[PDB]
Amino acid sequence: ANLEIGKSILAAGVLTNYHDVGEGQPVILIHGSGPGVSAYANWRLTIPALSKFYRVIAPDMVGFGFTDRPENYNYSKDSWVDHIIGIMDALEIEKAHIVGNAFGGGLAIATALRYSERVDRMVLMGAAGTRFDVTEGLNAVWGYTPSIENMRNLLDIFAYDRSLVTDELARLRYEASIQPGFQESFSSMFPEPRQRWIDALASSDEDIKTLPNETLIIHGREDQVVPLSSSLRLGELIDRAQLHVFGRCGHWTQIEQTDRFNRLVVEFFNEA
Amino acid sequence: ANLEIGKSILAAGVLTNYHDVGEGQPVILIHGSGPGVSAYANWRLTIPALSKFYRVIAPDMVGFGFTDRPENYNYSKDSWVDHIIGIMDALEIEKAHIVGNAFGGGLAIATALRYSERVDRMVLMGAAGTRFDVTEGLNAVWGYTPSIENMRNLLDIFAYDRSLVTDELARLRYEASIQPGFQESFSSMFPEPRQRWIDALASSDEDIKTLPNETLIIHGREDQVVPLSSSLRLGELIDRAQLHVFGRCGHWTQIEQTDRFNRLVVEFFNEANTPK
Repeated sequence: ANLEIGKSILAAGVLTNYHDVGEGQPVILIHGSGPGVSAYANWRLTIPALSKFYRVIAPDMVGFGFTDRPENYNYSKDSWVDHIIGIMDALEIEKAHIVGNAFGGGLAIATALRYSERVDRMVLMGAAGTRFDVTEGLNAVWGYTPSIENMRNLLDIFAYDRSLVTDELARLRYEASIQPGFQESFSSMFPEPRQRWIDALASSDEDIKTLPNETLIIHGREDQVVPLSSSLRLGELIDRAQLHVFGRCGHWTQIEQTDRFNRLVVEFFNEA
Repeated sequence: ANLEIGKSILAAGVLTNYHDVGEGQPVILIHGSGPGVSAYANWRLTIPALSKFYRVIAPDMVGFGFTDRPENYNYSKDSWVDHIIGIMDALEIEKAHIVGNAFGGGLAIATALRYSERVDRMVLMGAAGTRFDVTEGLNAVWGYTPSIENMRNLLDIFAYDRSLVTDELARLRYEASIQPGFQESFSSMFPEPRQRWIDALASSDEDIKTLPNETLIIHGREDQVVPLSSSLRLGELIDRAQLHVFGRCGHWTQIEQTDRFNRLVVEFFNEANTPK
């Protein structure tokens, strides 16, 4: 809410809220797509680890954080990728590493396919970008409805160690879900039948086998939203890829496994 | 030869050739089971990264390196686990992290099951321990016959990037396989019908599900000897485990992805460090 709000810049036509920390090689973080989500809520623990050696760019995708929600915006993969390229052009960033969490991972893969010249290394965490049967969990996430109780439960789905889902955490995230116009745009994106959306965010197997990017796929064994089976698949499709699965870990690999995650990612990028 | 030959000690009643470098928390490196294999040959590129923070123990399992090959020894999973334990008792090592390579990962799992109080953290690299249909590769390896050509192909099977398999290496490991008594004992361990050995070396799904050890499972996607599918099973069975898979990499993960491999393994054992 407070620190979830960073800088403002006109990207690809929309006023975008984002974070720009660190200097050097650019690294873009794309948050997932849950109610109340934001660049900062998804990456406040990761950013510090990377800004010690990189310039971390963590924006709020069109209609998600505190980024404007255009009066008649048509949300789609292409739109979101146009937004990502918008932000990169506004900041005059030619090539950058991309870290995508689920919804963000799908976008990352989509972006690496359509704008190869702007993407270097990729980090896909419980990423989207490949078809998989909608899970009860994902359905819960996209089907969210404002309510401290619904949020808490929702958060339970993401974590493996429910112990991390504290009342305070539940309240705070809930508050964000009911920010001015947040639920509005959110409940308008992945309505009732959902398999469609996952398929719309995915990239064909053929295409993906094209990706020449050095890639790190991270997934929690017990991920309840995005099935492990989905990353194992990307581990097959992508050529220059590494696959790392955490045990006793939910979807938010970067939270439940902050240390291991930041260590793997930072080292992964240091290779370049 | 030469460098592969190190210290000598009596463990479980058998002269064992082994390497002991570094100091502090102990880590035991258990080699694979290819012809000519030795602890040093398998870990010479891993020892340097480890020796800076741990006491590295790299022994030659009975009948594999320059360790004595008894005149009637009955090579079996239990007999080997007992050798490991023997090695540990000899060096007066109570508990230790273990890194197993295939055949070694199998022995590592067995050890952690039979001597839970002697094993801390594990690193199973393209490890055995679960059943899996024998592969043309594992077959080509256990069915090896002395010959520079034969070795070159054996190595091509182990590697993703054949550019690593140079004539020199093939010639050196060939000479390693034809050391007095080496081939004689190798060829008498995994005869024609081999599915047996994989099964005997493995551990029940039940038992594996029991292991409480923090575990790091590593494997090469293009592994031609032990199928990636095996590690995935281990990743399902072992509770406190991580699974790391390298793309564009053969069986010897520690050789084709050295730096990547050494970092995960050193960093992994570091997580078990408590202050003062």
